[PDB]
Amino acid sequence: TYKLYIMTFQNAHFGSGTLDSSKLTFSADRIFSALVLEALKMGKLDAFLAEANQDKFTLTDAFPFQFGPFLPKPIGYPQFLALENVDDYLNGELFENEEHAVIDTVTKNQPHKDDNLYQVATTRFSNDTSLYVIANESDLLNELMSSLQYSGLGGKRSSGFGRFELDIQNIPLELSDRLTKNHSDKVMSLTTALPVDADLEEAMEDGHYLLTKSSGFAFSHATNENYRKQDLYKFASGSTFSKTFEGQIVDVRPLDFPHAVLNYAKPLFFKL
Amino acid sequence: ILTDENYVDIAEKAILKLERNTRNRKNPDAFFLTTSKLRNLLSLTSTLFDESKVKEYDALLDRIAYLRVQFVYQAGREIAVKDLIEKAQILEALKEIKDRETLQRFCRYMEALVAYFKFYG
Amino acid sequence: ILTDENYVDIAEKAILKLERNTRNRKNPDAFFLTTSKLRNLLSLTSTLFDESKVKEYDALLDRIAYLRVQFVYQAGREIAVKDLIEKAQILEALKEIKDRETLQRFCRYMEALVAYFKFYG
Amino acid sequence: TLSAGIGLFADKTPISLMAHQTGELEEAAKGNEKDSISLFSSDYTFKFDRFITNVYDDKLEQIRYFFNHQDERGKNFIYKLIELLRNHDRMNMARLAYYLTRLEELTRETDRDKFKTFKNLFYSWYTNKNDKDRKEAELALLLYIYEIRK
Amino acid sequence: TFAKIKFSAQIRLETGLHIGGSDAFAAIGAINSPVIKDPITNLPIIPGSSLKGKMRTLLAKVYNESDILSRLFGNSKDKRFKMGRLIFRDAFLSNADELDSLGVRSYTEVKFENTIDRITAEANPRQIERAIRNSTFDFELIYEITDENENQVEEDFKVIRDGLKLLELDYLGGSGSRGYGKVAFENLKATTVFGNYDVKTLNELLT
Amino acid sequence: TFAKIKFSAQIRLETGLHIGGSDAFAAIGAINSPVIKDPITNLPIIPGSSLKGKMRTLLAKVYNEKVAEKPSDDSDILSRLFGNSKDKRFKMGRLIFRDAFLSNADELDSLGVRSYTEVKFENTIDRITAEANPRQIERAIRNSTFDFELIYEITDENENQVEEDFKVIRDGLKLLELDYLGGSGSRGYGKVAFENLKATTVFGNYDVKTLNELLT
Amino acid sequence: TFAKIKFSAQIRLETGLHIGGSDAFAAIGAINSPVIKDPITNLPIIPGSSLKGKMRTLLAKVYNEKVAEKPSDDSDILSRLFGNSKDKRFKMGRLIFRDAFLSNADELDSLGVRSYTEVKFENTIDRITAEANPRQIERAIRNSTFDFELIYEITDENENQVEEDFKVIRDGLKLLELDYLGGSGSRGYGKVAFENLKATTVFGNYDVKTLNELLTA
Repeated sequence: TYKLYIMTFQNAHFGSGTLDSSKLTFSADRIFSALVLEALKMGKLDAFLAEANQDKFTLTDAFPFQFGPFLPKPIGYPQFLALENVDDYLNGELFENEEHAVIDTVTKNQPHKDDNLYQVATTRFSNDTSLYVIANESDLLNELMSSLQYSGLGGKRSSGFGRFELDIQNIPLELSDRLTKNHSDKVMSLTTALPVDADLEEAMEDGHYLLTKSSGFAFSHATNENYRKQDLYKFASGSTFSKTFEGQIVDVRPLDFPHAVLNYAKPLFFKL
Repeated sequence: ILTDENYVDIAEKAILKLERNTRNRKNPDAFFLTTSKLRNLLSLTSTLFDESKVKEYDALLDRIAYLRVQFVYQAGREIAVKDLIEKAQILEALKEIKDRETLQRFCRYMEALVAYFKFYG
Repeated sequence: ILTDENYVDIAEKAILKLERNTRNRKNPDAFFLTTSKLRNLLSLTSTLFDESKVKEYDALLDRIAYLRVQFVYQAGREIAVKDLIEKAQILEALKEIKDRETLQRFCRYMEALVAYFKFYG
Repeated sequence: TLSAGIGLFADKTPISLMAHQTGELEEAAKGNEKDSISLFSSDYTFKFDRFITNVYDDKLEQIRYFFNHQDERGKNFIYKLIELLRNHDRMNMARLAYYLTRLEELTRETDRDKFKTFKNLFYSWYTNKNDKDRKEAELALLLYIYEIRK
Repeated sequence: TFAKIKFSAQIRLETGLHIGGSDAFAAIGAINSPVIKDPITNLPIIPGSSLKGKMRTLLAKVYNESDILSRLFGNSKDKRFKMGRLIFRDAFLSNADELDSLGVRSYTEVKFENTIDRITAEANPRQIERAIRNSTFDFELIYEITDENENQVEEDFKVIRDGLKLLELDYLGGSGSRGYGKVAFENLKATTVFGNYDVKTLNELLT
Repeated sequence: TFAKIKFSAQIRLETGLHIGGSDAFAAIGAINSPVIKDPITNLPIIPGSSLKGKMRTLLAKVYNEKVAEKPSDDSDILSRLFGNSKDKRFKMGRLIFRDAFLSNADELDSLGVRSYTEVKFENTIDRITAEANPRQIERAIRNSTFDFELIYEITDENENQVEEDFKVIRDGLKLLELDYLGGSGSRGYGKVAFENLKATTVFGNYDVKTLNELLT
Repeated sequence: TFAKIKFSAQIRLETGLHIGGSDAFAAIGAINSPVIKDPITNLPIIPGSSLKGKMRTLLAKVYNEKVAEKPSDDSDILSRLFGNSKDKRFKMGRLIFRDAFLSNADELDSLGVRSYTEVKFENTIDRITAEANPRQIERAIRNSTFDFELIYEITDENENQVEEDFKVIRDGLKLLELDYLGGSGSRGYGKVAFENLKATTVFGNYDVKTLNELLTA
């Protein structure tokens, strides 16, 4: 709400459902699960969840940062837009997407083995592009993300991916004025949110979203076996709505599991 | 003068503007310049083009210096090598070489003169 | 003193600063110095340049000590050389040797004199 | 009219890797005015007009007519022609002039005139100022070396 | 407590690195087998997976029959040891300006190779691209102190340095049984970042 | 157990080395066969690939029970020391050749030597017609020395094969001294001499003083 | 089996030879046909390339039934000793010609020698107008002698051809003595003797007793 972070990667894998395909942003439950796995170690996640369950805790997925903050294309009412261009895009002439990251793909190996060729895609950022989560300024979050500097984000992360440099900044105005979370007019979820149920019936009627399917494993220390998550369909970073809704933190534990698998989907919005 | 631009296009233009046997109409239009007199100068610039790729430029100063001597001496013997080094501004391009990237430009310029000498007759 | 960056220009300036036929203006500007006598001067150094290449300076110092005397004796006989060993600083720059690469540079200076003498005349 | 991308691949390289490095070539083929048959690499993207009429039936047919009625110049000559076509500064025009003229006097003098017409063809379309004939000659000699490989 | 202590080296090339490539096209007179590069920089890269697996196969010959490889490089099974506390990073060719000040045209070279048949004695040439000699790359390696680590911290440092004395004896790269590797770790130090730890005795140990 | 020992020696030469690099289309009067040279120092290398290939093909004549079509068909004595692509036991086989990098530029400059590579001028004479066709080929000069080093790894039970591997490796160095390493070969260009053959163990615990005597 | 045996000899020059040489940066008066020399001791060399090259073409008048017109048209006795490129079996063939190096440079100081080469003036005279055309060409001096190694491979493909090839080797060495080994040759400049023809095995086990009786005989 109050303080945009800055992640400067220069090497990152961000998943997309495979290893052969990566994506240049990372869909806010990834950064929230990174913080949960960073507060599970240095054991602190009870404080981070008593903070996180509050309505003070907002969090927001990454958008590019090339000399200024970007926002998604709002889906409907005629790919990213700088904040200077969003009002001109709601008139809409041409805002063709420049290069933020080049998505390379490299074949790798496990030498002297039998089915050993895997292929890792990689967003290689173009020497100025950063990714900027927007979250509420809090010291616990700063101790968490200043060590996610050195643990990394997203992909392989122990083979040298997703490792950044955090450069916490104030939010520039005309982007702080339009983060609302309780509005009643033409609004845009710049997170990937999942509404509460009756609130979701309120959400579907004139919401212009994508769906995008957050899924596809639980990272644990208590199974010695990899169990699939509960395959959560969500909304997109575009996803215009009317009458701003209220999201969840959807427990997607693979049933009969020792702990919770949280999958942050509650929205910070953008007025338009 | 010759830059990293037209220095080869100079050399071709020097060869067509070089005197011929208007006489001797048994395979005519041939130069007075014999190609051995010109390969004996390409031999010098070829050893310098090879050593410039390896050694420094301060370690080629005496060697480069001797180049002018030979292009003078070969010009004082035959009149054909004399108008070779006059039509192709070789004594002037020799005074201009001060860096290894300019030494190699002169050393490739002489190869262009030999290449177009064989290409025409 | 002659250095590796100036000796050819010193040699050109020495061959130009050299007397000519004042009378006998049928084909004028001919020197009072002949090609045979200057090649006689270069013959003294041609059989030291090869041994400057091959073997050590401490067997050639004796032959340079007699090279001083050879230039003295050639200067004394004809007055044509006598006004070339002074114009070109030959006896001055012969005492300046002290190693291999100045012996070689002096022999190249003599060749530069012969080269500019063929080039002018 | 249509725009193709042809990729050459070795034995048993996987079709997931093979159908993607060819989508790159046919989006580079859509990366000019209307259409192109982007051959083997990300360059070599010839328009279809300055292809079949101009490479596949003009230049490669003259290359094939030279090196099949002739005995002494082999794959070493074609390799050096491809190298001079791939580097190509103005100094390589001088080196190519010297090279072709120097090999012209190294044929059997019954094979000198066939070589001389081929020399004039290659030197004409190496220095042709259109800039297209060099690229077309390079791909045409690529094709002729890919035919005659044992 | 919690810490993340990073290691640091300029990793110098004593012969030429060949690493990698996805086999684009042969291009009849051009480089067969080009070296891996950076898409933005077009400079050679030592990727972090290539360092990580190489020094965990070097430690699978010393520290094998294991728990100590498993907790330093993860294990897909074995619920404790997933992302085992070592966070590699790609290496990024620091001294590019020095390579243009020593004087060189490209940062990679083409080595010409061949293969002579045992029967025919017919050659078969290759043009392998190498990342040229005396280049330094930036190597950093995050080791991650937690409480379960604080049981067993120091014997994970007699492995890491032991895992860096072996890349200096094996080759780190492609066809390095015949030259082509020979990497070195000049200016090898350690420091602590996010947390708080004492790396005085560690930095005396890294000699 | 595990160990890495290092064979260091000094490749002196006589009838100096042509070992070719780029046969790219050279200049008009210049060297036709340039020797392989380092990118920074512009000095010769005797690379590891040439040493390894020569020493296979010379030990393939000696230690093969049967003549091989290819390195895949080599004997296990050589397949374990030089690797084999096809045998599962012998992928990554026990020896690391390293490039050799001209130890004595300063000693050669102390001698009267201008360039570390010479260009020897050479020709072919046609048999009818007796035309001559010349050649300028580069040649790393005569008494240069080069830092040769091998690394031999000692794994699980390779320990019974250690001694009779080094009898092989020594023997391979005795065959390079009778053969030539590199280009043009049967016309001079070859003679090498391995000097100060010292085996030092680098990693692990092996007793090389019972072994360093074998290489004198 | 595998063996390598080594023909040693000592090349003695007579009217010593001129294997033509390098330098373009020479002079205006001095040696303009330089000889090939060691880059480090500056002593003259007989390179093994010229030895093999004269030896093939002097053995090829004798051992070719059909005329050559090229190497790789030689008659499978010279293809196996000197290599073809175009026989599958005769590419690396069986003979290594090392470069000969000047051996008796200390002996040629007990004789009054200033320098191990000589410079010789040679003068094309024109036959009309009688004008002269001098040159100074270098050559190694007369009693110079040279180490000569020549290495021979004996595999199983040398089944019974070792004696037949050593006939050819000692035929080529006595045929170089009737000819000149590089240089002017028709003007002197050539005459080479081979002394101390001695063959020893350097690798493998082979009998050199019966080999040194078509060498020295």
